[PDB]
Order: sequence, then C-alpha cells, then structure tokens
Amino acid sequence: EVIDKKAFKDMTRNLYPLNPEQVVKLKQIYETSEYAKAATPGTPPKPTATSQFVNLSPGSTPPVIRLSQGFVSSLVFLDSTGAPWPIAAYDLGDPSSFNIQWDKTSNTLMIQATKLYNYGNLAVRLRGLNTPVMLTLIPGQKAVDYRVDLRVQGYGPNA
Amino acid sequence: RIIYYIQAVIPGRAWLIGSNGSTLTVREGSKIPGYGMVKLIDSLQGRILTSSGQVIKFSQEDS
Amino acid sequence: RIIYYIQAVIPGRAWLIGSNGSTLTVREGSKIPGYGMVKLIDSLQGRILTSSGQVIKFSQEDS
Amino acid sequence: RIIYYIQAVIPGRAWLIGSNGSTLTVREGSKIPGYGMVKLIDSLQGRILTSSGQVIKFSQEDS
Amino acid sequence: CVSMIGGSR
Amino acid sequence: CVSMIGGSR
Amino acid sequence: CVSMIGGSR
Amino acid sequence: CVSMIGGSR
Amino acid sequence: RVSIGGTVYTAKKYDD
Amino acid sequence: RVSIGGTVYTAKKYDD
Amino acid sequence: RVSIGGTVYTAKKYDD
Amino acid sequence: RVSIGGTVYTAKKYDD
Amino acid sequence: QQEIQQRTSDMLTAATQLVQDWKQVETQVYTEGT
Amino acid sequence: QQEIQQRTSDMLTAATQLVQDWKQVETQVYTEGT
Amino acid sequence: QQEIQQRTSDMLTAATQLVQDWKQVETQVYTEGT
Amino acid sequence: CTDAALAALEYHKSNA
Amino acid sequence: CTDAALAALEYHKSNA
Amino acid sequence: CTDAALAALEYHKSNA
Amino acid sequence: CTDAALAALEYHKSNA
Amino acid sequence: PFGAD
Amino acid sequence: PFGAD
Amino acid sequence: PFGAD
Amino acid sequence: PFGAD
Amino acid sequence: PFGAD
Repeated sequence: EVIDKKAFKDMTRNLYPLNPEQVVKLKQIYETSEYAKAATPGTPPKPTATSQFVNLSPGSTPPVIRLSQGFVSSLVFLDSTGAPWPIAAYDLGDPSSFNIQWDKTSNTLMIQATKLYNYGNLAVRLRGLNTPVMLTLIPGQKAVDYRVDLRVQGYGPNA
Repeated sequence: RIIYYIQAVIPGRAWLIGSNGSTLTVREGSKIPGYGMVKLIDSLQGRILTSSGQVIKFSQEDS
Repeated sequence: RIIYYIQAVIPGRAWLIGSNGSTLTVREGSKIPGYGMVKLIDSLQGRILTSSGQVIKFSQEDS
Repeated sequence: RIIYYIQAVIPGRAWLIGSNGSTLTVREGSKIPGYGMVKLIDSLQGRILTSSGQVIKFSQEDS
Repeated sequence: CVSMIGGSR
Repeated sequence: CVSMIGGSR
Repeated sequence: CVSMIGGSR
Repeated sequence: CVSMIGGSR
Repeated sequence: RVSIGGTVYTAKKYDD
Repeated sequence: RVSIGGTVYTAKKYDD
Repeated sequence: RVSIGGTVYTAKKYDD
Repeated sequence: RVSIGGTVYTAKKYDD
Repeated sequence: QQEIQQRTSDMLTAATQLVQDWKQVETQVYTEGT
Repeated sequence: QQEIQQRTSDMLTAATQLVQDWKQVETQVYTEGT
Repeated sequence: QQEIQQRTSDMLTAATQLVQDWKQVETQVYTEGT
Repeated sequence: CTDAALAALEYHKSNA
Repeated sequence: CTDAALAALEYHKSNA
Repeated sequence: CTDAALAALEYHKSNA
Repeated sequence: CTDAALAALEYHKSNA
Repeated sequence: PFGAD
Repeated sequence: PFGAD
Repeated sequence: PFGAD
Repeated sequence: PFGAD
Repeated sequence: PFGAD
C-alpha cells in the first residue's frame, strides 16, 4: 500500500510541478520583468500646458512644440482677442515621425510623436490669415508640451 | 506647513497632491516648497526622500 | 539682466526662451545678449555653457 | 466600541464591514480605528491580526 | 508582501 | 538616473 | 562640431 | 477541513 | 485523510 | 515563502 | 543599477 | 568623438 | 521496480482528464417568460 | 545528475504556460439598455 | 585574424541598414479644411 | 467510526 | 501557521 | 534599500 | 563631463 | 497550507 | 527589489 | 553619456 | 467508507 | 574635413 504513497507524491510533483511557492515566484518575476520593460529611461518629460505668442513678422523665430514618443499634444490656435481660430488647411512634413488627427472644422491639431526624436515641421493655413502659421516640432525633449496655446498675431473670425 | 501625499509615482517623475488640493510633479532633483529639494524617488516603494528629512508617501487613505 | 531658459535642445540648435517672452535659437557659436557667446551645447543633459560663465539650464517649473 | 467583521479577503487587500455599516479596505500596514495597526492579513483562513492583539474574523452569520 | 498560500509550517 | 528595479541590497 | 553622444569621460 | 470520504476505519 | 492545505493528515486506528 | 521583488526569504521552523 | 548613458556603475554592499 | 569632417578627434582623459 | 512508473502513468492518464473536467465551467442560461 | 535537466524541461514547459496565461488581457464589454 | 572578418561583415549588414534608413524621405502630406 | 475522523481533525489542527 | 508568517515577515523586512 | 540607491547615485555623479 | 567635450572641441578646431 | 484552516 | 516594500 | 545627466 | 451508514 | 567647420 506504500507504493500508492510514493507514486502519488511523484504525481503531486510532476502534474502540478509548480509549487504554490513557485507559482507566486514566477508571477512576481513576471511582474518585475514587465516593470523593467515598462520603466522609461531616466526622468520622463514634463507634461506641461503652455501658451506661446506667435509673431509672423519677417525675422521672427518660429514657435516650437516639444513632443513625447506616443503622446498626444494638441495645438490650439488663438487670435489676439482671446477667441478660437478655425483651420483652413495644414501641411505636415515627415509624417512617419508625427501622426496628426484633426476634425476638418475645429482649431485643434492633435499630434503624436510616431518616433522618438527626429524633429520636423507643420504648416497651418488659418481661416482668415494669408500667411501659414509654420511651426517647429521636436520630440523626446525632457518636457512634453501637452497642449500649447498659440496666440497668433492676427485677429480671427471671432471678435 | 502644507502636507503633500503621493498621487502617482513612476521611475523618474512622480505626481504629488497636497492638502490644499494642488497637484505638482517631481523628478530626481527639483524644488519642493517646505521640503526643500528631492534626492530620491523610489517608485517601487512609493517613497520620496527630500532634504530636511521628510519622506513623501501615498496618503494613508489613498494607500 | 534678462534670464533665459531652454524649451528644446538637440545636437546643434538650442531653442531658448527669455523672461520677456522673446524666443531665439542658437548654434555652436552665436551671440546671446547678456550671456555673451555660446561655447558648448550639451543637449543630452540640457545645458549650455556660455563665455560669461553663465550656464543655461531648463527652468525649474518646466524641468 | 465598534466591532468590525471581515467582508471579504484576498492576498493583500481585505474589505471589511462593521456594526455601523461602514466599509473599509486594508493592506499589510494601515491604521484601523481602535485595533490600532494591522500586523497581517491571513487570506486563506480569513483572519486579520492587528497590533492590539484583537483578531478580525468573518462574522459568525456571514461565514 | 507575504504570500500565505506559499506557506509552510 | 536611478532605476530602482535594478536594485540590489 | 561635437556630437556628445560619442561622449567618453 | 475533513473530507471524510477519504476515510479509513 | 487529506486536508485543504494539500498536506496529508490521517488517523492511525479507530473503530466504533 | 517568496516576496514580489524576486528574492526568497523563508522562516526556518514554526508551528502553532 | 544603471543610468541612461550606457555605462554600468553600481554600489558595493549596502543594507537597510 | 568624430567630427563633421569624418576624421575622428577625441579628448584623452577628462573627468568632472 | 517497474510497477511504480507503470501505475503513475495510469495516474497521469486519469488525473489529467479529472483536472480537465474540473476546469470546465459552463455558462448559465436565462429563459425569458412569455 | 540529469534529473535536474528533465525536470528543467517540465518546469519550463509549465512556466511558459502560466506566463502566457498571464499576458491574457481580454477586452471589456458593454450592454446598452433598451 | 578571422575575428576582424566576422565583426566587419556583421556591422556591414548593420551599416547598410542604417544607410537606407537615411535615404528614405517620406512625402509630406497636405490635408485640406472643410 | 467517528472517533477516527475526529482524531484526524484534532491531529490536523494541532500540526500547522 | 501564523507564527511562520511573522517570522518570515520580520526576516524579509530585516534583510533588504 | 534606499542606502544602496543613494550610494550608487553619488558614485554615478562622481564618475561621469 | 564637459571637460572632455571642450577638450575634444578645441583639439578638432586646432587640427584642420 | 496551515493547520488553523 | 528592496526590503521596505 | 555623462554623469551630469 | 464508514460503518454507521 | 576642415578644422573651422
């Protein structure tokens, strides 16, 4: 009758060979490893909502949007009086480093950095404004411009 | 003074919420009013070691 | 004087903001009013060493 | 005083219901009123041992 | 921290 | 700088 | 002229 | 705690 | 006899 | 008995 | 423990 | 370190 | 000495199907009256 | 000496089983009332 | 003396990879308003 | 009869 | 039982 | 725990 | 840190 | 696996 | 992995 | 890669 | 397998 | 490849 005993201990060690110890040990090693492949290198960027003054005079320097890999940054375009400025159109150069979404009516351009650091540029032709608002974007900065209020130099269709 | 408790913490940044309801965010080294500046953000333990000895940890109700 | 802080920095250009909102970008050798001439731009750390000994680093509330 | 009974327990968090109808949730270390601070949660037997020696069980009615 | 099902007297 | 998950006592 | 990612102390 | 059907007299 | 902890606990000899 | 970080520390022998 | 640049620096022995 | 000329120029040993 | 491994093989064939049945749970049904 | 490698094959074959059970994260479902 | 050959060829396949990363410049896209 | 099961119960509850 | 749990808990919190 | 971390970070900042 | 950078920079500017 | 189950 | 988890 | 990061 | 069944 | 680039 002891054969049943040693045999069945052998079965308890091969059928379910993960001890209740070893199950939790495996689960916690998975947890640590996926924390390791989840932890961003160094200090992640600063999610900040800023507001820039857009000057279109010749010699003026273009506004800069700083991005984060895989994060939404929505640019809102603003006239001098505090009113929104809907978009007439836009051009994006290098569209595999930035992915753009926009409902064809509003004043919101929401960009993602499709790749970590290559910088590029966006031209945004506004409704009543002849000059394209032509801006520079750099991803992977030590801050991430969550949203930026472009206070453009002109006056929009809303007073 | 004003007491801040950890709101979220990851390797690097950490979002921190005070007793006045304000929300701010800290890195490896940055100025925190009252607590001076930070040396350590242990995200696995949820501990922030600062200058004058205070250690910031998840609110007792939020933890 | 007029205090500057970076908003963006890459190998080469440094995209800089002043306290008055004036915005500028810089290369290896360029003139900055008050701070002199730029000597080195370390974009990995986010520092710029100028001739006047002044080091330009990200402002505290955006770094 | 107010006697708290166990409402449910899993490894780590334990949800608890008392005589006043208030519900709470407790980890390895927490200040829990009256009994002080919880020394451990024994999930597979449904037990909470605290610092004050008091032992929290599932109520006789709900277990 | 303690995994009690990982228990052994 | 410090990754605590790569931590050893 | 200097690429600091090629940095070596 | 007793599963008595695994019982032996 | 076997408990719920998975370890075996049996009596030796008892009859009625 | 094993914690969540990865290291294993166990008690030696303890009965109740 | 490792930084972001690439080079490995580690403390020797420290318990708490 | 390598320059834009393609020819390598590197410092020898410098610590901070 | 072959007896232990032979009978353990019979045990694997049994116990695997047992645990497979106990893994089985079926979905409840809901019968809406007229 | 080779028993460790035999149980090595078994223990890995089980461990990979637990871990890809772990990576399973189903999508959540909604039922909008009438 | 063969180690030279293997590291060379290895990185040659790496370097062609980097370079036809360089030559690709995707066309810019113009989206119009409604 | 019942003495065997009860003895197994006490010996299980006595050995943790 | 539980005393093993306290022993293991204190041994874990004693060794980092 | 944290003592290993702070020794490591100071030895990192000392060795660029 | 910056010492190696400016040393390499001045070495590159000095050697055409 | 304890005895006070 | 530290002891103050 | 430098120590002032 | 009891006897008081 | 010039020293004043």
